[PDB]
Amino acid sequence: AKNKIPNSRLMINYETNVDGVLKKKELPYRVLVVGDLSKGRSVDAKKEFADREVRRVNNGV
Amino acid sequence: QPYNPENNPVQYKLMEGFNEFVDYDKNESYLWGPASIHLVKNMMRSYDKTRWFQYIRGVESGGYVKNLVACVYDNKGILETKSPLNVLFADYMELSLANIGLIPFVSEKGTSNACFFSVNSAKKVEEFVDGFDSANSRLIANLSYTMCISRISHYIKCVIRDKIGSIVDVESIQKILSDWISEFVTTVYQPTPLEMARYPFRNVSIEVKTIPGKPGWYSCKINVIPHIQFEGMNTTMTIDTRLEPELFGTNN
Repeated sequence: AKNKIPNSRLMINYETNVDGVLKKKELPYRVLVVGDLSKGRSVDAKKEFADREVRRVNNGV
Repeated sequence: QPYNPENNPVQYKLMEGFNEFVDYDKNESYLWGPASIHLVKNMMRSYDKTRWFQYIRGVESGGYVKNLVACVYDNKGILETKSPLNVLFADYMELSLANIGLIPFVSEKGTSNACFFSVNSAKKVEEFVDGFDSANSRLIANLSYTMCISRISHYIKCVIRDKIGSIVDVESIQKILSDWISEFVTTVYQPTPLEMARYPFRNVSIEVKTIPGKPGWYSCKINVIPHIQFEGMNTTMTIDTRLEPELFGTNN
């Protein structure tokens, strides 16, 4: 409440606020490969080059 | 306490059966008395024991007022006690009254007791920018000091009357008046409150000086700083984890 509690004679509060600059997780060294894989036969290959979402191979080939 | 047979029985006579005698009350209307009594009845106490009026505030120090006339009654339950005080002031009430210039007679719930936390006059407290000025008004509003400073007036216009005709000087009146009050000024603190409340004041100046024209007349000007009482405090707790870097520091 912004109205704030009425102050007593012995108001103890306990500060729990902490400032600081957040961390940054490392960057995985990405490796792009470009070659004719589908020969023009894939969902992302049949689409225009202006919109081809790059894959990731999170799982495996 | 109103009159019941099982509670506060009327002390009958040695044959006239009277102890079986009730009264008629319920909510809140059976005789009251102003807190001012116990307030003054503590100033008296704070005089026979100590000598000045520091001993009229707080629990450990002055106003405690032990053993009050509570009340109990059996409506349907089992003797539900009734707090001795008119009103059960909370904590911030004790303070939020002191600023209005009032003296709250706060009670300890169930304990059947009380205590005067604040003893302020009706004088405005002001605020001011300059710190000194702000502190002045805080001590002047405080009744307990004006009780003490008053006791110096009862010394001057009372005792110095004896040497009204004696030949005295600027340096002699500063002696008689100071040599007295000197036994009541200290800086060191004594164990326990009572053993220290013997000393109300902290330090005093007494600069008297003769005036032109009137040869046998003078004009004093004292100034007393009383031992400032506790009044409250804020507190911020926190887990620093920077105090002992030997446990959280990089180097390990």
